[PDB]
Amino acid sequence: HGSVKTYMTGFILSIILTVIPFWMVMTGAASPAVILGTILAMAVVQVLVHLVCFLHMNTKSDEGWNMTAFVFTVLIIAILVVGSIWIMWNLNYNMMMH
Amino acid sequence: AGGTKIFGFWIYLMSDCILFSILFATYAVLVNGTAGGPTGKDIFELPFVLVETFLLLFSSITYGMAAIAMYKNNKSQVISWLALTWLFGAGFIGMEIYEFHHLIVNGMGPDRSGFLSAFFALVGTHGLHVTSGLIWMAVLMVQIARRGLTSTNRTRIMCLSLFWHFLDVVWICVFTVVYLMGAM
Amino acid sequence: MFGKLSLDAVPFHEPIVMVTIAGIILGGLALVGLITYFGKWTYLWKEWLTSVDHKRLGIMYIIVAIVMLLRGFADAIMMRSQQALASAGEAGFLPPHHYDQIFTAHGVIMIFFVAMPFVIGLMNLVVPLQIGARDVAFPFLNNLSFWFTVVGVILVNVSLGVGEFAQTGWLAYPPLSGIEYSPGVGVDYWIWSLQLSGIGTTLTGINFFVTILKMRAPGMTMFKMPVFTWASLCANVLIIASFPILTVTVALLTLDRYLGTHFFTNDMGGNMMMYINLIWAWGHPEVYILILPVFGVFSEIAATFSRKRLFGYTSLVWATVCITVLSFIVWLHHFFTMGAGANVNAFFGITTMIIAIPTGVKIFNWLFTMYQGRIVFHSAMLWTIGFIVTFSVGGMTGVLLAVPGADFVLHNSLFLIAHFHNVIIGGVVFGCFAGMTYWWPKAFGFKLNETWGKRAFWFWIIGFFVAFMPLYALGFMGMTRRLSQQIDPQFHTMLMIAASGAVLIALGILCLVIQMYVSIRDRDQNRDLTGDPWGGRTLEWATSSPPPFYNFAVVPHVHERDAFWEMKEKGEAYKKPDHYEEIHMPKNSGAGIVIAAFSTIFGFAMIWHIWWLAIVGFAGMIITWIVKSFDEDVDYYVPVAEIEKLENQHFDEITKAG
Amino acid sequence: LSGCNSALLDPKGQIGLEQRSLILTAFGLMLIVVIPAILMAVGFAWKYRASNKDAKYSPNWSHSNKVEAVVWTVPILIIIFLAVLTWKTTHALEPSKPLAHDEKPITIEVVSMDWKWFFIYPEQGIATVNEIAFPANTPVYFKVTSNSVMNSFFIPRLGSQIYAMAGMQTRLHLIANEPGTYDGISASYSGPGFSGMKFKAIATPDRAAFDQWVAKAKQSPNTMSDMAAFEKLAAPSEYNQVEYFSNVKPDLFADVINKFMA
Ligand SMILES: CCCCCCCCCCCCCCCCCC(=O)OC[C@H](COP(=O)([O-])OCC(O)COP(=O)([O-])OC[C@@H](COC(=O)CCCCCCCCCCCCCCCCC)OC(=O)CCCCCCCCCCCCCCCCC)OC(=O)CCCCCCCCCCCCCCCCC
Ligand code: HEO
Ligand SMILES: COC1=C(OC)C(=O)C(C/C=C(\C)CC/C=C(\C)CC/C=C(\C)CC/C=C(\C)CC/C=C(\C)CC/C=C(\C)CC/C=C(\C)CCC=C(C)C)=C(C)C1=O
Ligand SMILES: CCCCCCCCCCCCCCCCCC(=O)OC[C@H](COP(=O)(O)OCCN)OC(=O)CCCCCCCCCCCCCCCCC
Ligand SMILES: CCCCCCCCCCCCCCCC(=O)OC[C@H](COP(=O)(O)OC[C@@H](O)CO)OC(=O)CCCCCCCCCCCCCCC
Ligand SMILES: CCCCCCCCCCCCCCCC(=O)OC[C@H](COP(=O)(O)OC[C@@H](O)CO)OC(=O)CCCCCCCCCCCCCCC
Ligand SMILES: CCCCCCCCCCCCCCCC(=O)OC[C@H](COP(=O)(O)OC[C@@H](O)CO)OC(=O)CCCCCCCCCCCCCCC
Ligand SMILES: CCCCCCCCCCCCCCCC(=O)OC[C@H](COP(=O)(O)OC[C@@H](O)CO)OC(=O)CCCCCCCCCCCCCCC
Ligand SMILES: CCCCCCCCCCCCCCCC(=O)OC[C@H](COP(=O)(O)OC[C@@H](O)CO)OC(=O)CCCCCCCCCCCCCCC
Ligand code: HEM
Ligand SMILES: [Cu+2]
Ligand SMILES: [Zn+2]
Repeated sequence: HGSVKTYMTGFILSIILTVIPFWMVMTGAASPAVILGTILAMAVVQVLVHLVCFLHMNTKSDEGWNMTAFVFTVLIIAILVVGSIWIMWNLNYNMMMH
Repeated sequence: AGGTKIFGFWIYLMSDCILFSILFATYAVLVNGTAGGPTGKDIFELPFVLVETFLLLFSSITYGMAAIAMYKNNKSQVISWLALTWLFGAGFIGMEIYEFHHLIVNGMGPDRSGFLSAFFALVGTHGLHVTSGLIWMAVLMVQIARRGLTSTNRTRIMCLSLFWHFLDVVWICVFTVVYLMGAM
Repeated sequence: MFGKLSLDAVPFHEPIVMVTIAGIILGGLALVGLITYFGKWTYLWKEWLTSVDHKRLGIMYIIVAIVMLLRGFADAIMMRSQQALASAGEAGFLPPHHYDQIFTAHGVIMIFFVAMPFVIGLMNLVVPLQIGARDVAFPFLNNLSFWFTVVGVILVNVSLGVGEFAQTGWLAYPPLSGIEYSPGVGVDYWIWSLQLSGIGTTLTGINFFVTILKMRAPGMTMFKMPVFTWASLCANVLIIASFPILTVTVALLTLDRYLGTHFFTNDMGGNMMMYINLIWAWGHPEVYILILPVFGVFSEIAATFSRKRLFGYTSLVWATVCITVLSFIVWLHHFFTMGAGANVNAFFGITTMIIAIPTGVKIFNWLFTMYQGRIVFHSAMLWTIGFIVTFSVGGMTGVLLAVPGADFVLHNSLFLIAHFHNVIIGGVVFGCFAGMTYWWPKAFGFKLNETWGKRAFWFWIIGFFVAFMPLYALGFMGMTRRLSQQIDPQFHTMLMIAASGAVLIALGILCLVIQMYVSIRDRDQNRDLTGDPWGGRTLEWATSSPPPFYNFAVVPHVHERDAFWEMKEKGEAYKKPDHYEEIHMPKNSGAGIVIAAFSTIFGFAMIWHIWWLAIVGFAGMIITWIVKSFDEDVDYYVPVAEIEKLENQHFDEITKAG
Repeated sequence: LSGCNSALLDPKGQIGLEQRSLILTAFGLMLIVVIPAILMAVGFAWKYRASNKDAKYSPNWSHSNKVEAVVWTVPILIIIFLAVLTWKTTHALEPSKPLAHDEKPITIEVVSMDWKWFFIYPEQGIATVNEIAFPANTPVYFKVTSNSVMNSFFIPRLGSQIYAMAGMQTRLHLIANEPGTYDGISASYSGPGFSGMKFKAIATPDRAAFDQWVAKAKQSPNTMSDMAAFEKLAAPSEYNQVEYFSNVKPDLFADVINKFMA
């Protein structure tokens, strides 16, 4: 259970972390690497902001099993996505006419 | 039993997160399978996506307002905030349907290429989740109006809170990975 | 108005399939007529079909599993006969169009509707009792999950008489399973059966996970739970984390087949290698989901029938957790030969053979549980010992396949068939039979016949070895899986030995059927009066046999591992409580069966492209869901008088016994 | 069980010989621990049966640091050795890795069809169905693709299989240590004609015999000089007899692959 103040804080932070990436990509603010790093980092930070301010994620709810489940799910997603990308990159490279 | 249900719904949402992750991996694998058709840069209109993002974020904040009203035991404010959230989500869905219709009528639908298939799968799965959330929200609004803020309805409001905020989090991931990275 | 559905879908021309359809229809009519004659329709509907009691649902799961085991084994027998005939230089009786259906359906049935429902039903029956809970966290969800499983069973069986089943292998690799090369309805039967059953499987995973986390009796910390509960928890974690993968992968295949999308097609930017990657990312966690619960069963049985504490409890629990985590980082060993290169293959082979260490730790912990015990050779213990031997061999061959260099020449060979049948039968099937024998008195209140149980065990183990060791040899001789026609004659001797082994397994199944019949016939002489027939150690043996529909009149309080054994050692077992209190219980609901029926209609309509009927079915599912959401009376209180009466009868039994 | 004269336990190719050695090594390493497990199961069952009143009974003995340490460490050592061998051999037996050999490799292009194997000898300008020849003790470079669906090109007595995917090229290197006729199959089920997807790999005693085979193929009245002829050959068929084609279109393998990469 949050409050109005934390909800508005998350709202403003989400607005900033959403506007900046869109402006950076639209206007070509910096180099492609800088733009990519900025948008990815801000996306991760905004996800954290939503998890804290809006979902009230904490290490005590449900005897800590709420946080445990979230962290385990993030690890499983990392395994699945990174492994799939790595496997498919290697497979596609080995599928070429070389 | 409310806490048990809310925790169980959180676990279900973890499973839904893995579902979306598989869709994201498929999109990453197939993003360049454009098959001589449009790429992301040729169809992603960033101002449109920004308006959609703001609609979904406003809906998340309004649901937070509804939850706050629920903890203040104010039925009318709960219903009003839920209605505003429903309108914002409906606007997001309408914009998404308009985008998909525009792509389809111009021979740019999922059957055109692997990239378009993956884009439709990911974005439309998110949209289907939003539509389910909207049907759920409408049912819950009617139930709250019929019987007020019972313990049953409070647990349901919390479960739908989890669902709606999670949908906006998934959308953060979606716009970052799909639209911003394709447009760049 | 009927989509593609037409009279031509019925395979009139096929005599074997037509005879089977007639036989199944006659059996269904006989069952309906017997239920009518005894007038048990109301009893069935009110006590089993709408039941939200986990014990009833577990029994129903196992009933479904055994009935589908019959069909899966009939498929296996047909395949063995066809291969024996074809290796002799004859056409046999199954042409490829039917044989390929047969092996695809055999795989799908044995995995999703025999193995999965069996372990799920065992967990349903046992876990709430072991932790001292009165029910699962979400009883109505439990009923709905069972009925979604039934939806899958119905769809796969309907594929027999209407259209045909997929001819692609049990995982439906594209582009062979795609619309271009599989234009028929078979892949759609596969798709919708799996999707509808997977919904229920995911819900079951969530239900059991929350149940174990939240509904344990006071004082039972995580490291005081019975090992079977730990295994169930890990299996449900794997279900929750992996079955969404199957949902998405099958949905993408569905989009490819129905909407002409290009996820897995040969051209237009599709990539079928992605389908193989995803399907196996689900697939390996599936085998670990199957094996973990039976590891728990074997732990319980070995401790009980050794009259000894389980050895290395903490080591066992952490090995289970390790296997759980590692089951998600090995899936590429299923397509080592697709050409991912040495780095990827080596990494995944190494992870695969790493996850073998905790399994060996488990095997040796069981061995040392038997060490310096007093081993009673109950049929359940025979299953346990046979599992140790057989599963050791099977896991050894699996570890061999984990080496990519060896897999390059053993992939898709009958060596692979032998390996996964070795592990499946030696672990999952043996453990399912062991747990069924072990908990039959708890479920029904009387013991199974031991003579026919032991005969069934001996037939099963000897027949497995005779049936599948020749397949290891055949794999070394270069015979590949899914061959049916003009099989090379030098495989003929091994194929004949395999057929004879299959016949021995058929005799084992007959022995099981006879065992059930005889046990039911003589149930009055083999009653379980005290609820503790084996001298068990966990809380499920603290109740009556069968337990009262509410499990425990008073939620027990645990102080140590093996709570019931400690209660017996301290004299605290069978103590009449000073007073009783009303018990909150969930009411039975017909909503789950209605949602499942609408889902069945929806799946059938989608298979035959009956769009209006599919819309009706989907709308029915959602509308029934909403209407149920409007229900208020979903619980009731058991009066103290009822509890007093049941507890008094149980205590009269306890006093009479001793 | 196994078979002494089996394709994998009696291989005739270098890759297959190394794979046999790898299999035997892994088998022995695993036996080191598997045999004690089975023997202990049976021996503990017998010795500590409830009947035996002489055997020691320890109902409350449930933890032993020494026993747990041994049961954890022995598998760890076995698996460390197995993992080192796995890394080394996986990198040594990589299918795309060309072999170290004095003789120049012969390139054979492989196209799986429904349901038969089509082979192109780009250097010799011939093509065949369900039969390949090459000199023994001469490395063979296989370029593998599929025309319809997943197949697996496999000559069990020579060594590794490799998947054949449409629009994709996989590479396999094999060599025959002795001349002979070796059975070839598809190891990935590809449809109703799968059972008949057999071919013969003839390892000739010397290059003269391979040249005679090439010349015999060159006198074929039929040609594969156009994609239309390939499409005619690719119409579904089963249990295809051996056929030879002369004047194969150059870059035919590339054209087959490009059919799916538009
Ligand atoms: C506290 C709440 C808050 C926690 C959350 C906050 C922290 C967040 C961090 C995440 C949480 C971590 C887990 C903490 C559990 C908390 C609960 C708790 O501790 O109390 C319950 C419980 C208390 O229950 P109890 O009722 O009081 O009874 C306990 C008895 O006293 C016991 O009596 P016993 O006689 O039966 O003792 C049994 C003893 C076994 O009996 C022995 O003493 C013989 C020892 C055998 C040595 C051989 C080791 C085998 C492992 C090989 C590893 C090779 C090197 C790995 C290199 C990497 C691979 C390249 O222990 C074992 O079973 C060993 C199993 C180890 C296998 C793990 C897999 C190996 C990879 C991890 C390497 C580190 C392992 C450390 C080894 C510790 C040895 C004690 O605590 C215990 O379980 C006892 C201690 C054993 C803990 C095992 C630790 C597991 C290690 C996993 C780390 C993974 C690395 C990180 C990766 C994560 C992302 C992938
Ligand atoms: C529930 C069933 C189940 C179980 C439990 C296992 C367990 C294991 N499996 Fe199996 N498998 C199962 C069922 C399947 N497997 C497959 C495919 C498959 C493949 C792919 C091969 C290919 O496609 O060519 C590999 C490499 C393995 C390896 C392993 C390993 C290393 C284990 C390890 O978990 C086993 C560890 C256990 C051991 C080793 C025995 C006990 C240990 C001892 C005695 C002491 C310690 C010993 C050592 C350290 C060596 N499996 C397929 C696919 C079939 C299809 O394609 O249709 C199926 C269905
Ligand atoms: C390809 O088909 C093959 C298999 O699958 C691969 C097999 O299973 C088999 C082996 C079959 C065996 C004998 C296994 C027997 C094991 C049995 C008893 C367990 C089976 C479980 C069941 C009771 C089914 C449970 C699910 C059901 C209740 C769902 C109902 C599905 C039904 C019966 C199929 C629908 C059939 C239709 C109604 C046909 C349409 C009727 C027509 C209009 C006219 C019919 C005319 C005739 C002549 C009566 C063969 C023969 C085969 O070749
Ligand atoms: C590659 C990807 C492929 C897969 C695609 C997946 C697409 C589907 C994704 C969306 C899944 C939707 C998940 C819906 C979550 C709702 C779960 C739920 O019921 O919440 C539990 C909550 C607990 O409260 P309780 O008192 O116990 O009531 C239980 C129900 N009787 O109970 C309640 O609060 C009451 C809920 C009332 C029931 C509301 C149901 C609305 C959702 C219907 C879903 C179908 C929508 C169709 C979409 C349009 C299709 C064109
Ligand atoms: C679970 C997987 C999720 C993936 C979803 C994406 C796949 C669906 C793609 C559309 C099918 C292909 C086109 C066939 C149709 C086709 O080719 O016909 C072309 C047709 C245009 O012609 P009309 O039908 O308007 O013409 C008719 C007149 O001439 C006479 O009345 O396009 C459409 O109307 C479809 C636009 C629907 C767009 C909205 C649906 C988007 C998906 C759902 C998103 C979620 C939110 C929905 C909430 C309600
Ligand atoms: C796969 C398709 C399944 C059919 C779905 C449609 C269901 C139709 C029945 C619903 C209306 C019932 C109205 C109740 C009306 C009512 O109150 O009386 C129902 C009545 C219950 O009375 P009893 O049989 O208990 O006898 C009464 C005496 O005991 C005196 O009290 O039963 C019947 O006469 C038959 C009804 C069920 C017939 C079964 C349907 C066929 C099912 C086939 C499934 C295969 C077999 C497997 C079973 C495990
Ligand atoms: C995938 C699932 C497929 C079905 C599996 C096979 C089971 C079939 C049912 C067995 C026969 C039940 C006999 C009732 C026995 C009987 O007498 O009923 C018992 C019950 C109560 O009647 P009584 O007269 O005993 O009144 C007692 C009162 O005190 C109220 O509790 O009646 C009902 O409430 C209706 C139940 C029947 C209707 C349920 C089936 C309908 C749903 C399934 C079909 C789908 C419909 C949608 C399609 C568009
Ligand atoms: C070689 C491979 C290496 C494997 C290492 C894996 C390490 C595993 C560590 C898990 C983190 C434990 C932290 C819990 C911290 C927490 O909040 O729980 C606290 C909990 C304490 O519970 P109790 O208060 O009942 O007391 C139990 C004892 O600690 C008292 O002595 O800690 C445990 O004992 C848990 C033991 C691990 C059991 C793991 C269960 C499975 C984990 C996955 C759950 C999420 C599923 C989501 C579904 C998508
Ligand atoms: C166009 C053709 C339409 C035919 C539809 C067939 C409807 C038949 C309903 C049979 C229900 C059997 C009752 C068993 C009785 C039983 O035990 O189940 C009762 C169960 C839940 O009822 P309650 O919430 O009152 O709980 C009663 C007990 O379960 C107490 O726990 O089901 C319902 O009442 C849901 C009703 C669904 C109604 C579905 C509406 C039809 C959907 C199709 C519409 C399509 C429109 C398209 C628009 C795009
Ligand atoms: C009861 C004894 C059983 C026998 C005699 C048996 C026999 C076989 C046979 C003959 C095949 C085809 C092998 C080949 O391709 O040549 C096979 C495939 C298979 N079996 Fe079994 N089986 C049995 C039990 C089981 C069980 C319990 C499971 C799993 C739970 C299972 C799962 C499979 C799977 C997944 C396949 C692969 C199907 C595929 O081709 O797609 N079997 N079975
Ligand atoms: Cu695996
Ligand atoms: Zn490929």
